[PDB]
Amino acid sequence: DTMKVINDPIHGHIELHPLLVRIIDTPQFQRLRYIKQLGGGYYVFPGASHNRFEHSLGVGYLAGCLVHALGEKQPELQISERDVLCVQIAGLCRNLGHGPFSHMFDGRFIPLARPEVKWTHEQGSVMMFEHLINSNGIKPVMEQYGLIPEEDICFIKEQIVGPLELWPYKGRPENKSFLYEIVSNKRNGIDVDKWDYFARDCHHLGIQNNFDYKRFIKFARVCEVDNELRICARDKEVGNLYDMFHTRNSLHRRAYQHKVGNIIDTMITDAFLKADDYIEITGAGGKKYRISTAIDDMEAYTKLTDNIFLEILYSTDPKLKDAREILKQIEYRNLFKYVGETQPTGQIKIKREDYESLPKEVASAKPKVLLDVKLKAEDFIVDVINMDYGMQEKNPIDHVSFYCKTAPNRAIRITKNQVSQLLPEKFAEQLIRVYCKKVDRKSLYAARQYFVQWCADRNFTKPQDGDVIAPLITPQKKEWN
Amino acid sequence: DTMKVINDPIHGHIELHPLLVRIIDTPQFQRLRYIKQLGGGYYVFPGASHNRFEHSLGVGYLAGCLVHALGEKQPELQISERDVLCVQIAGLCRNLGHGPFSHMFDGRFIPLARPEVKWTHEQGSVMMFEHLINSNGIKPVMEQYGLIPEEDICFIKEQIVGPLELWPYKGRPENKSFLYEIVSNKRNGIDVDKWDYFARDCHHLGIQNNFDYKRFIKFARVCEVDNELRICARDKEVGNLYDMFHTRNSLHRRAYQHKVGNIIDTMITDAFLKADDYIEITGAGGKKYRISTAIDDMEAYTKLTDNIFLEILYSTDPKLKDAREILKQIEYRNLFKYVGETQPTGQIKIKREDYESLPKEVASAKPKVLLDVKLKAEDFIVDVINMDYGMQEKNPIDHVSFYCKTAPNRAIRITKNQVSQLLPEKFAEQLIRVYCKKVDRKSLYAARQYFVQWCADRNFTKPQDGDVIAPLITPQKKEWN
Amino acid sequence: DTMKVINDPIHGHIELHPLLVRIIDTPQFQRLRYIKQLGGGYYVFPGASHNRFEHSLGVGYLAGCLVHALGEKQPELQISERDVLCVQIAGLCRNLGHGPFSHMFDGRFIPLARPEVKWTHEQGSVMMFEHLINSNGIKPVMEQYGLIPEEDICFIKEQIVGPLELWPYKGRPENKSFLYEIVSNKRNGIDVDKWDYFARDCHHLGIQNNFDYKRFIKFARVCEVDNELRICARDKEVGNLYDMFHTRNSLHRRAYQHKVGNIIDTMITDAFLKADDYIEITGAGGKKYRISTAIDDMEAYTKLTDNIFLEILYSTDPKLKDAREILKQIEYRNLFKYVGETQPTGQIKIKREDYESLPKEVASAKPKVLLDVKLKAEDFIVDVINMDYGMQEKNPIDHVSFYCKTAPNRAIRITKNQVSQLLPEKFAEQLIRVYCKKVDRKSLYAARQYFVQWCADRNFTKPQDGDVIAPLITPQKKEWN
Amino acid sequence: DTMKVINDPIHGHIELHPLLVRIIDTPQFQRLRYIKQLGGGYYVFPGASHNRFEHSLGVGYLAGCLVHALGEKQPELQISERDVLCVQIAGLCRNLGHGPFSHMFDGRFIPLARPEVKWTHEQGSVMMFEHLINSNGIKPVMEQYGLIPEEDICFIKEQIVGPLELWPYKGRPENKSFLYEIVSNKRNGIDVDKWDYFARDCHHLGIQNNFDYKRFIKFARVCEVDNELRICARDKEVGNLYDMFHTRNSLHRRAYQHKVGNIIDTMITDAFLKADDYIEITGAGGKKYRISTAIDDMEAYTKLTDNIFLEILYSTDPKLKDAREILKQIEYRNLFKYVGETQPTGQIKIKREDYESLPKEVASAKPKVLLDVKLKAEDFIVDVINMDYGMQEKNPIDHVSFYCKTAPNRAIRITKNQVSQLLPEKFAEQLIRVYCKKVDRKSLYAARQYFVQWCADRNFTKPQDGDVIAPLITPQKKEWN
Ligand SMILES: Cc1cn([C@H]2C[C@H](O)[C@@H](COP(=O)(O)OP(=O)(O)OP(=O)(O)O)O2)c(=O)[nH]c1=O
Ligand SMILES: Cc1cn([C@H]2C[C@H](O)[C@@H](COP(=O)(O)OP(=O)(O)OP(=O)(O)O)O2)c(=O)[nH]c1=O
Ligand SMILES: Cc1cn([C@H]2C[C@H](O)[C@@H](COP(=O)(O)OP(=O)(O)OP(=O)(O)O)O2)c(=O)[nH]c1=O
Ligand SMILES: Cc1cn([C@H]2C[C@H](O)[C@@H](COP(=O)(O)OP(=O)(O)OP(=O)(O)O)O2)c(=O)[nH]c1=O
Ligand SMILES: [Mg+2]
Ligand SMILES: [Mg+2]
Ligand SMILES: [Mg+2]
Ligand SMILES: [Mg+2]
Ligand SMILES: [Mg+2]
Ligand SMILES: [Mg+2]
Ligand SMILES: [Mg+2]
Ligand SMILES: [Mg+2]
Repeated sequence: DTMKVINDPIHGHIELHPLLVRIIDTPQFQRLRYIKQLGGGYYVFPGASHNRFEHSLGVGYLAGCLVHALGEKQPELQISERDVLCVQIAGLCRNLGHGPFSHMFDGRFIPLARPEVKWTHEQGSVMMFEHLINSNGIKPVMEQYGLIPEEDICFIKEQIVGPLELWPYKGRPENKSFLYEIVSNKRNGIDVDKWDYFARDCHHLGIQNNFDYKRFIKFARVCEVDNELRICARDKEVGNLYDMFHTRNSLHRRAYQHKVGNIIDTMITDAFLKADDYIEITGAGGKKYRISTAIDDMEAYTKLTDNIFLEILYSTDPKLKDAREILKQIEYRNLFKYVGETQPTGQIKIKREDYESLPKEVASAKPKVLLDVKLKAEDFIVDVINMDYGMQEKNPIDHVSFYCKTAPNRAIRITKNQVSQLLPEKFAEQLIRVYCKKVDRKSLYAARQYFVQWCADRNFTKPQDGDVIAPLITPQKKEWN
Repeated sequence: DTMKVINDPIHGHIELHPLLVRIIDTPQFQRLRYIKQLGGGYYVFPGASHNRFEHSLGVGYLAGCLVHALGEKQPELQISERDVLCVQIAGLCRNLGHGPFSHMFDGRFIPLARPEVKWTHEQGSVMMFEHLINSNGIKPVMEQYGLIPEEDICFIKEQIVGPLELWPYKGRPENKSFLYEIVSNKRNGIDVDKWDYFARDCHHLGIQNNFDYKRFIKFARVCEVDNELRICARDKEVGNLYDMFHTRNSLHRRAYQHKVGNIIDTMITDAFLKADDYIEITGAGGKKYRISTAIDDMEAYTKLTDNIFLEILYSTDPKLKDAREILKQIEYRNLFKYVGETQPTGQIKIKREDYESLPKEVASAKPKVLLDVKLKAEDFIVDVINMDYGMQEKNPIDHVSFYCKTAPNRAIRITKNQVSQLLPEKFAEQLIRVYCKKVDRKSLYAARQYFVQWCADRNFTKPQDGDVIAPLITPQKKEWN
Repeated sequence: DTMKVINDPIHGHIELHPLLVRIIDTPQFQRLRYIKQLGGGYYVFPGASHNRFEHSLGVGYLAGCLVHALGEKQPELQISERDVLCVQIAGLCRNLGHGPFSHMFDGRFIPLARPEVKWTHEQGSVMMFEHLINSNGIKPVMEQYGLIPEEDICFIKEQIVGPLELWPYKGRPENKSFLYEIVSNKRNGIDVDKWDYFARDCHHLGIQNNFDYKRFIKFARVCEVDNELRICARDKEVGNLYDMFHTRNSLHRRAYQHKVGNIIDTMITDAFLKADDYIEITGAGGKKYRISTAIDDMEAYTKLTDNIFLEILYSTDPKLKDAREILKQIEYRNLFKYVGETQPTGQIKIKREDYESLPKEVASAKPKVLLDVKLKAEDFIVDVINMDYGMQEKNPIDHVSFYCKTAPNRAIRITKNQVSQLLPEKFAEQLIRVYCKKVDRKSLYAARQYFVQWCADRNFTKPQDGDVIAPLITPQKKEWN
Repeated sequence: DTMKVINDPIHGHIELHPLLVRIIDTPQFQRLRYIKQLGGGYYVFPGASHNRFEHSLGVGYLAGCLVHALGEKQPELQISERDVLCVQIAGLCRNLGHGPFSHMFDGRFIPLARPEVKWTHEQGSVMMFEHLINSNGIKPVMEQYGLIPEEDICFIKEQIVGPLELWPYKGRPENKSFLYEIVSNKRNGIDVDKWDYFARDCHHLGIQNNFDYKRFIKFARVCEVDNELRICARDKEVGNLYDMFHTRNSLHRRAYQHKVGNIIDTMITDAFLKADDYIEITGAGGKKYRISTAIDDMEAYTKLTDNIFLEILYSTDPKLKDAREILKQIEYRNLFKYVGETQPTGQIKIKREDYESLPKEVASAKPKVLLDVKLKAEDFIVDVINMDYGMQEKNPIDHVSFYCKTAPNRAIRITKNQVSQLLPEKFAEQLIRVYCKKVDRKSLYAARQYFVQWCADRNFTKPQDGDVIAPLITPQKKEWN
C-alpha cells in the first residue's frame, strides 16, 4: 500500500516505493539474507558478515539515485516514473541468482560439478526473477503502479543479463539507451552495483575506500555518441575513473582474492562435491534435487543457501562423513598450506584448459634438495587468478565518453596518454597461487622446494620469499639474480 | 605457533596470542559465527548482520587493552602476563553461552519452553568454556604458556558468571579485585562488553555511538575501596558515565526493542516452540536432544544455532507445518500488527506473573462503539519491557568510585545532585506494547478500540496516536482531554 | 553564470545556485573564513579549527534540503523556486553578524565594553546582510533570478532575526508559515543551523554526534495547527527529538563550556578590553573606529575578525603592552587556575546584575583554616553558565507538533508522560565556575578554602573534589556529608 | 607538572609527556596555529581549515607510536625512554619552519623573492627549534628528564634536516640507524609525517584515505641491512607500500595541486611580492624585517604567519594598494582564468631555469585563426608541477627492505616485476598548467588558441578539451589523431 523507509549503514535512509516492497517481501528475495557477499572472506575478515540482501537494497537505491539525477538534470531525456521503477527493480534484483557463498558457487563449484553447463549468476538472476514474479503475483501489482509487464519485465531482464538474444534491446527504444548503463554496464563496467559493493565491503572489512560515487553522479550527463545516447562523465573526472578501477583491483588484492579466503572457498567447494550425492533439496512438487542440480529448478534453488554448509556440518549420516570432516578441519583451522605466489613473465599467458595439468607439473619438478618425503600431483593445489580492469585485456576508460564544461552535449574520447604516465601500461595479469594439502613441517618444506623449482623451470617470476624458503633452489636461475 | 593479527572494522588490527588462537579455533568458539548478535533485529535493520563471533573477539581485545593500561599506569598492582591472558580469555569466552538469535533464546524461548529452570547465557558460557577446554586439550597449552589450569580456569569462569558459590572469589585474592571489574562488572555494569557492542552495533545498525571508551580507559586508575582495590574513574568523567547508560537506553529505544524487531523475535520464538518436539539435535553418545533440551548437553548445544530457523523454514514434514508456516509469514511480511504502546503511572509495577493475564484484560475491555467483529484473548500479544540503568531501580553511578587530580590514590563518591539537575529522577520504567494477531482492517480497528479503552480503564498513559485511532474513546478520559 | 559544486567534509558535494555564489563571493561573506566557530575552544580541542564560513555553507545547504523535501512530498504547499532560494539565502547569511571568536564577542566582550547597547549576532547578521546587498549590487541579480527584492529581502531578514516590529510577518503570509521554521526556529529551536553545528563541531572536536537530521527530514510534513501551516514531526520521532536537545546539552558540557576554553575566552576578552582604546579599525569615509565601536559601521565590522588577536599579540606599541602580555601568557599556558564548580540549590537563581558581586563574596568567606596567604576580589573569577533546552525553563517538545501514520494531515500534541519517565524534570540549571588569578600553590590552597566555604554559606552544591581540597570544611555543612 | 591528554579528531586521546608540553607551550610552537596546512587549498576545499599545529601534534604522536612498537616487539634494540622522547620531539617539531600558507611560502614566494638563497622548511624548522630551545630555557628541563642536550639536540635536528655535514650522523650510532627512519625518511620517504597528513588532510578535505598506517606499524621490524639496523616491512605489505605512494599521488591530483588552489597560491604570492617593500615585521632588538627577510631573524619569523594576508587585506596605506587589490580580487573570486593542461612527450624534461621563458613561448605562438585581440607575455601564467614518488625518477620501493615470515631477521629485496604488471612504468612526470590574467571571453578564446598551438609546436600532449576549445588547431597535429 505505502512506501517504506529502511536505515542502511552505508546509504542512510532509503525510501522504497510499495512495489519494491512487494518484490522484496518474497521468499525468492528474502533468500539473499542467507548468502554471504564475500563467502569465505568472512573466515579471514570477521567484519565481513554482510549478505547479498543488504547489498541488493543498496544497488536498487543507487540505481534509483542515478536515474533520478539524470532525469532531473536533463528533462529532455523523457525519463518517466516507469523508467525509474524498472531501473530500481533491476538494481534490486540483479543479485537474485547467487548461490551459497556467492562466488564460490559459480566460480568454483558449478564449473567442477556441472562442467557441461555454462552457468552464470546473471542467468540465475533472470530465472529467479521470473520465478519471483510468477510465484508471488507481481504482474497485477506492476500494472497497478503504471508498469506494462511484457515490455517492462523484458527491460528489467535485459538490464540484468543483456539482450535476450542494429538495436538489440526489446525492453526500451534507442533513445533510452543510456538506461542500460546504470545497473549492469556491459560497455565499460561503470555501474552502481560496483559502487555499493565498494562502500559496503569496505565498511565491513575494515578497509577505507577511495571512490566518491556521489561526485561521479553529480558530474554525469547523457550525450550522443555514435548516434546513441550514453552516460558521459565530465572530462575532469578521468583520473577519478582510473582510480575507480584501481580501487577494484586493490580490493581484489587485499580481500576478495586473499589466499586463505580462497583456500577456504576451495575446501568448502570440495566438501560440497563430496556431499552432492547425499544431500537432498525438495524442489517443485516433491521432486528431489541435488546441490549441483538445484540450479535447474528455481523452487529448489530458492532453498539453496549458506545453510548447506551447516547441514553438512551438523549431519550424522555416515555417507556424509568425508564432507563433514572437511568442514570440521576448517573449524579446527587445519587448512591447506599456502606455498606461494608467482607470475608469468613477458608475453606468455596461461590457458584455462591447462589449469588441470598444473599440479602435475609442480609434482614432477626436480629440486636438487634432499627430501625424505615425496609429494604427488593430488597433494598440490594450483589456483590461477585473472586480475583485470573488467574488460579482459582492454582499458575500460577507452570505452568511456567525456564532456567539456563549454560544450556539455559534445562527447569526446580521452586517451591514457592524455592523463598520466604513471598509469598502468597493462590492464590484465595472472597470479598463480600454490597450496599443499599435506600440512606437516617436512611436507611444507618439500612443497616449497617443488614450487620454487617449478617457477624456475617455467621461467616464472621469482617468489618474494624465494631466497628464504628455497635457498638451494633460487641461485640456479640467473634471471632471478 | 605465533601471534595472529585480525583486522576488525571496529578496533582495527587486533593481536591474538597463540593460546587465544587455540581457543578460538574450536567448534565451540566458531559456533558463534552462526548466531546473530541482535537476532530478529536484522529483519528491521538490514545492516545488523553481525554475529556473536566478531563481537567476542572485540570483547577479548578491549579486556586486554584495559588490563594492560592499568598495568602500565600502576606497576604496583603486580598485574602479570598470566592475569592479562586470563582476562583476555574471559573477554573472548563470555558470549559462548548464547543460543539461536541471542537474547530471543534466553529471554523469550527458554522461559516458555522450560519455565522450571533458571537458564542464563552466563551459565551457558561457563558450561561451554568447560566443554571447549575439555574437548580440545587446552589445559596443557595453558600450562605451555605459563598459566595454572585449575585456579586460572576458576578465575576465568568467575569473571564470566561471578562467584561460583568474606571474599567469595577463589581465582584471585582481593588485592586483584579490580580484575573482576573488566569483563563482566557486577558492581555497576561498566565493562568492556558494553563498549564493544556499543561501537559494533552502532556501526552495523547505521546509528552513531556517543560513548568514548578510549577516553574512559585513559582516565581509569586502581584505588582502594572498602578493603578492596577497585577501578576508579577520574571525577570529571562522571557526566560521561551517566551518558554511557543514556546511550544504552537510547540503543534499546531505537533498535534493541524496536516494536517490529520484538514482534519478529516473538513469532520466531513461537515457531521454535511449535517445532520443539520434532527437531532432533544429536548430542553426546549419539543421544537425541531438542531445541529446548540442547542446553542440557554441550555437545548438542554446540550444534544449536540460527540454522534451526532455516531447518524449520526448509522443512517438508506435516508435523512442522505450523512452525514452518509461521516463518513463511515472516518472509511474506505478514506480521502481527502493532496496536500501540502505553506505560503504567505512579510507582506502579507489573510483575512477571501477571504478563500472561494481560492479553485477556485487553479483550475484556468494553469500548462503547460499534464493532463488526469480537476479538479473543488469543488475538492479542502484550509485550512488556523493562528499561533501566542496569541495576533495577538503582543509580549505578552511586556504585562508581571516583578520584581527583589533587589525590590520585584516594577514592571518593559523587552523588547525583552533585552533577546536574537535568538527569533522570528515576532509573527504571516499563513499556507496554500491544499487537493483534488478526491483521484485517476491521480487526485492527477493533483492536485499537479495545486497546485504548484498556489504557483508559487502567489509567495507563495516553497512546500518542490515541485521538487518531480511537476518537470515540479518548474523550471519556478527561485526564487526556 | 552556472551553478558551482563545493565538496564539504560533512555534507559531501553541495550545489550552489549562481545567486548564492554571487552572495558568497563578497568580502562581507568571505569575512567568516577568519572567525573560529568555537573561539577559544580551539586552544583546548586542536581539531576545532573550523570557521563560521564553512558552517554557513552547511546551513544554507541543509535549509535547501529541508525546503525541497517539504515541497516534493506536498506540492499542495505551492513552494516556489523563489521560496527555496530565499530559504537558502537566510541559511547562508544567518552567521554574518558574528564577531571575533564568535560567542566570546557578543557574549563577553561587547556586554562589558558597551553595557548600554543591546547587541546580538542576529541583528548583526541583518545589518551585515543589508551591507552585503547594497555594497555588491545583488538586487538586480536577485531580479535576474526571479526574486522580488523588497518582500524577499524582508523575508530573508525575518527568517534571520524574526519580526521587524496577529500575523507579524511582511515577507510571507501565514500559509507559508512553516518557511519561518527552517533557518531560525523561534517556536521550538529545531532548525538546520543546529544540525550543521552538531555534525560539523563533532567532526572537528573528535566527539561523536548521535542525532540523525536526515531521518528527521525524511519524517517531516507540514500540517495545520491553529490555522497555520507548520512543520510537524512524525510521532515516532519524539524520543529522538528529546535526544536532540540532550546532545546539545552534552556538546555544551564537553566542549563549548569547557572550563579552560571559557577561561581562555575570558583572558582574550580581558585583553581586548585593555586594548580597546588603542586599536583602530578604519570604516566608512576613512572614519576611525574601536573594537567596541566597529559594530556601528558595517564597513568597519567587515574588517573585525580574529585577526585582532594577532594584531595585539604582534604589536610593539607600549600602549598595547598590557593587552599583549595577556595574550602571551595564553601562549605560555599561564592561565588562571580553575578552583572548582558548584550549583545553586532549591529555588535560587543567580541573576545577571549580581554576577559582579560574586568575587567579593568568595574573597569574603571566613573558612577558619591556617591561612598564610590572603586573597581579594580581583584574584577571583566567577563564571555563571545557564544550561537549558533553548527555551529558558520551558520544555521545547511541548511546542512541537506531531503526526501519526494513520492520519498524516492531522497534527497532535505529545506530553513528556507519553514518552518516558527517564527524561529530565527541569529544562534549565545554572553552573558556577570559580577560578583564581593567583596561580602559586599557597594561593591555590587558599582559593579552594574560600570557594568551598562560600559554597557552604550560599547553600550551594558540594564540589566533587570537596573532601580532598577542603578536608576541614566539608564535614561541617550537614546537608553535604 | 604532569602529563597532558589531548583529544585529536584523527588519533583520539594523545598522551603528552611534560617535556613535550613545555616545548608545545611556546610562542615558537603555538605560532603553528596561525598557518594553514594546505594554504590556498582552503579557498577551494572549505573543510581544509586545519593548521600546522594539530598536524605537528599528530606527527609527534605517530613517531612515538612507531618507536614504542619497535621497542616492544624487539627488546634487543635497546630503545630507551630518552630515544622515545627525542623521536617524539623531532616529530613534534619538524614543521616549525613552515611559513605563511605553508608550501606557498617555500615553494613559490621565497624562490621568487630570494633566488640567491637556498631555503627549505627543514632548515627553517632546525633554526626555529634552536630559537625555541634558547628562548624558553628547555635544556635544563631536558636534563631534568634524563636527556643529554648536547647529543640529543643534535639527534633531533638530524632527524629533521638530515646529516649536518662512513656513518655521517653524530646524534646516534649505526645500531640505532632505524631511529632516523621514523620522522623524516631520506631513504625511501616512508615516515609518520606522511601518515598523519594522509589521515588529517583527508578528514578535512572530504576525501577518503585508503592507507592503513597502523597495519604498517604492526608489520614493521628492525633487521640488519648493510651493517645498519633498519626498519623492514613484512614482504606481503609491498602492495600496500606501492599503494601508499599511489595515495600520495592521488592526494596531489585531487587537492594539493588543484588548478584553482594553485592559481590562488600564485595570486597570494604575487600580492606578497608587491607588499614586501612595505610590510614590516619587528624582530630581535627592535630591528625591522620584510616578509622576504623574516627568515633571517627567528624572532621575526615567529611573527610571520597567515596574518600578513589579512594585514595586507586590511591596510589603508596607499603604498599597499597594488597588493591589497589583488587580495580583494581573490575575495570577489575574480581569479586568473584556467586555460588548460598539457604534458611533455618523449624524454623531454623542463628545468626550473626555463620556467620564465614559458609565458613568452605561448604568446610567441602563431595559431592560424582570426583573433580579435593580441595577447602578450604578461597575460600568461605557466605553472610547472613535478609529480613523482618522492625520489625523482626512482622507484622508492627499490629502497625498502622486507622480511619473510619464516626468517623474520633476514632482510630481502622485492622488485617491481615480483609484485604486479599493473604498476606504474614511470615514477615521475610533469604537468603544465596555463592560465590567463585577462578574463574577458575574447582574451580567453585567444588564450585557448595560443595555448593549443603552443602545445602542438612543442609536441606536447593534446589537451583533454582540445577538440572543443580549438577545432581549427587540433586537426593540424597528426600526432594527436
Ligand atoms: C535512527 C533510527 C533508525 N531506525 C530504522 C530502522 C528501520 O530500518 C527503519 C524504519 O523503522 P521505523 O521508522 O521504526 O518504521 P516502522 O515500520 O517500524 O514504523 P511505522 O510503520 O509505524 O512507520 O528505520 C529506526 O527505526 N529508528 C531510529 O531512531
Ligand atoms: C588492510 C588489510 C587487512 N588485512 C587483514 C585481514 C586479516 O584479518 C588480517 C591478517 O593479515 P593476513 O595477510 O591475512 O595474514 P595471513 O595469516 O593471511 O598471512 P601470514 O600467515 O603469512 O601472516 O589482515 C589484510 O589481510 N590485508 C590488508 O591489506
Ligand atoms: C573528490 C574531489 C573533490 N573536489 C572538490 C573540490 C571543490 O570544492 C569541488 C569543486 O571542484 P571542481 O570539481 O574541480 O570544479 P572547478 O570549479 O575547479 O572546475 P570547473 O569550473 O571546470 O568545473 O570539488 C575536487 O575538486 N576533486 C575531487 O576529486
Ligand atoms: C570527549 C572529551 C574530550 N575532551 C578533550 C579535550 C581536551 O583536548 C582533552 C583534555 O581535556 P580535559 O580532560 O578536560 O583536561 P583538563 O586539563 O581540562 O582538566 P584537568 O587538568 O583537571 O585534568 O580532552 C574533554 O575534555 N572532554 C570530553 O568529554
Ligand atoms: Mg512500518
Ligand atoms: Mg559487473
Ligand atoms: Mg528429477
Ligand atoms: Mg597466517
Ligand atoms: Mg553487562
Ligand atoms: Mg538558535
Ligand atoms: Mg589540565
Ligand atoms: Mg618528506
